[PDB]
Amino acid sequence: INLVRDLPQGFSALEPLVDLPIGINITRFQTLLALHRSYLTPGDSSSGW
Amino acid sequence: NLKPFERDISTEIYNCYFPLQSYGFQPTV
Repeated sequence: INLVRDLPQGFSALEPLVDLPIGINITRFQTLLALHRSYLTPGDSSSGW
Repeated sequence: NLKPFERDISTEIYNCYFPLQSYGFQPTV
């Protein structure tokens, strides 16, 4: 949906894909990254964030 | 004590008694 302001409106089918049997309890989660670029594509990026 | 699907490495206090127990080549059992 082309609106890029926030989270959307709509009714979305959702279906499972994969299960993997680990076998222990979890109580914490996150995600992490790295954002190192230079050539990229847009003119002179030089992004000091 | 503990519920299934569960593991534990270094048996912390539950002090205690002599810990280990063996199913040896002494099967007479």
